[PDB]
Amino acid sequence: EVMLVESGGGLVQPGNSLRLSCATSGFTFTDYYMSWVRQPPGKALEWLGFIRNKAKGYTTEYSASVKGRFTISRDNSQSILYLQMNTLRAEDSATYYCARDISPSYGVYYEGFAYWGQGTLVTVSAATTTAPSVYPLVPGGSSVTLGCLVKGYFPEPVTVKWNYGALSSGVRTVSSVLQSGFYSLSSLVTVPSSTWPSQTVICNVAHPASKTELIKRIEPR
Amino acid sequence: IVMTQSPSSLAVSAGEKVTMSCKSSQSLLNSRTRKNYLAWYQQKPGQSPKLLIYWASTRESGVPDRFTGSGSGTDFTLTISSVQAEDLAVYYCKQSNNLRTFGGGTKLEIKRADAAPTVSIFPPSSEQLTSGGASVVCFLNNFYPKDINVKWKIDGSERQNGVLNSWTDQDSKDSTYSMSSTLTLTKDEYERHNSYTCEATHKTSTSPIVKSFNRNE
Ligand SMILES: N[C@@H]1[C@@H](O)[C@H](OP(=O)(O)O)[C@@H](CO[C@]2(C(=O)O)C[C@@H](O[C@]3(C(=O)O)C[C@@H](O)[C@@H](O)[C@@H]([C@H](O)CO)O3)[C@@H](O)[C@@H]([C@H](O)CO)O2)O[C@H]1O
Ligand SMILES: [Mg+2]
Repeated sequence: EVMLVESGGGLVQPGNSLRLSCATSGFTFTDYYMSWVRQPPGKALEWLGFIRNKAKGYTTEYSASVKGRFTISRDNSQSILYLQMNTLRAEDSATYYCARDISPSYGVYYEGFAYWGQGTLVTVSAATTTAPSVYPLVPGGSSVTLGCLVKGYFPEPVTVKWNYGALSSGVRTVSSVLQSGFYSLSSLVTVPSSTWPSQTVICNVAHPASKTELIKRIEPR
Repeated sequence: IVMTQSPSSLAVSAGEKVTMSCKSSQSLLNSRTRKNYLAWYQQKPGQSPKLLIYWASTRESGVPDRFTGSGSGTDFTLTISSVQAEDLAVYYCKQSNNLRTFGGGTKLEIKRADAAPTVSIFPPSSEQLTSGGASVVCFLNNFYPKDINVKWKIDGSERQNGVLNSWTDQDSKDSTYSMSSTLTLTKDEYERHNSYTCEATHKTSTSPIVKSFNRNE
């Protein structure tokens, strides 16, 4: 099992710097080039640069847009890739992926990023990091639609899970909206009226920025 | 190297054929390896990009043969013989002959039969009211097409200020949309009235679907 996990994302004030890390395992780290890729919300992927394998001396290269502003390095003993981001502005607000690049020196070689990380959102703003409030959505038939209203959080994102991930069908999560410096969104799930309130329905709202999770049991009125 | 894709987005019904173009400023054919260094990546909403095609035409482990990469030099094409509900995604091409460069991407959307929404309304919660808040949410579920309208009425009068709308992505299973219309009030504004109505107007009908509740309940 090949695995890539980015870390260090979150809120960073305009002008400041940030270092992202990409823990890896499941393959010979030193054999592979490693690339960083970013993607602003609703925008296209952008290759930022890479660092070559051991055979190539771990030499770095960067796209024209980030030259002299972003730096790449790697801890070959811990198999951890890094991304040094200096002097950040709002245009740098994006999801940052690490991807396993080519390994031309040993083993199977082919042009393509075989594996990616889940990515970590970085948002550059002078605003305040504030955890969200989670309010229940319940009716005033054969099925009932419940939900969780998530308000007043910053920055993005928040993830919502129902019954700790056990309730996965009939789930609808609408995009987030920005108003007065704060985001909000609602996630809903439809279940047989025989399932609730006879049984338990909960939503788990996670806000990575503030390292905060919130559970909200859906009770009748 | 400058990568450019086309179209920026397109919508086709399930079972139809589809074609996307990828263009590069420089040739991607490497005279030494005699291969085109162009890959195609699939990215579903909220997910990381997945490799589908590499070296212009070679299919990655696990990728269905419905996907076919073609072209050479500066002209490339990704083709889907028959598109299904799973294909909802943006598709990026990427040159790797000189460093790496991603294209603009092609968003693939699916056309399907029109469907009327199931409309639910939710009075504010007790805990929100406790903090002096009052959000009224009207939820329209599983409709198509995407365009849809909601009119809010309070004690019979239309309301426009304090209203926000938000859509889900096209559903990965049935390709439908859902959207919420939230009216945000203060606990005091909310308690100044009784009747709260949301009316959903969609192409599926002339008569709007109406849901209501009285605060006196
Ligand atoms: N023009 C020369 C070629 O003669 C030479 O090929 P050869 O050994 O068969 O005669 C290539 C060698 O290619 C590599 C190699 O070790 O095979 C790989 C190159 O890889 C990259 C790179 O690191 O920048 C990355 C890859 O994705 C692709 O972008 C290629 C690029 O098309 C190659 O032009 O570049 C690279 O690491 C090279 C060294 O630069 C060798 O000088 O070695 O090299 C050509 O310059
Ligand atoms: Mg160099």
